[PDB]
Amino acid sequence: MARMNRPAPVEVSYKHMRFLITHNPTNATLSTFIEDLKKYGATTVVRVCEVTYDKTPLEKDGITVVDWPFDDGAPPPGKVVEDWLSLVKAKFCEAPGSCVAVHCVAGLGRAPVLVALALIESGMKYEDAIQFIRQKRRGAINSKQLTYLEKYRPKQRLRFKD
Repeated sequence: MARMNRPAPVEVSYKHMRFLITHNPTNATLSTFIEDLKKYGATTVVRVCEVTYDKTPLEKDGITVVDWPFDDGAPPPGKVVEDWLSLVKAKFCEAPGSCVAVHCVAGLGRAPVLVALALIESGMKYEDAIQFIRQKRRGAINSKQLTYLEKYRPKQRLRFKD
C-alpha cells in the first residue's frame, strides 16, 4: 500500500469550481499523491481531517498547502466555515478555473463535511445535504459537524458579496 498507481482520484466539477478527492492515507503514498494532483491541475491542496506531514518540497514546486487540523493553534470546525467559502471562492478566482485536491485520514467516510459546506452555501438545507453526501455510506452523521447551520447562516456567501 505505497507504490500503488492503478486507482485514480475523483474530480468533482460543481457550478462553483472543481475539487479532486483521493482515498487511502498519505506519507508512504504521498510521493505519488503530489504527482497525481499536479497532473489533474490541483495546484492547491487542502487538509481538514488530520495533518500528518510537513509542507516543503511540494510547496516550493508551486502548490498552496492548507494544513488546518495541526494543533490547538487552529480553531474548531465551527469557525473554519468562513475560511472554507473564502478558500473555495479564491482557489477558483486566482485562475480561470483550476482544481483543488483534498485528503483525509481513511477510516469512516471521506471528510464530506468539506464538500457539503458548499452544498448548503449554494442554497440547500444541511438535513437534505446529508442524503446527498452521506450516499457514499455513513461518514456524515456527527454532532457539531451537522448542527453547524443552527449557528451558521446559509446567506451572505455564494449569492452576492464579491
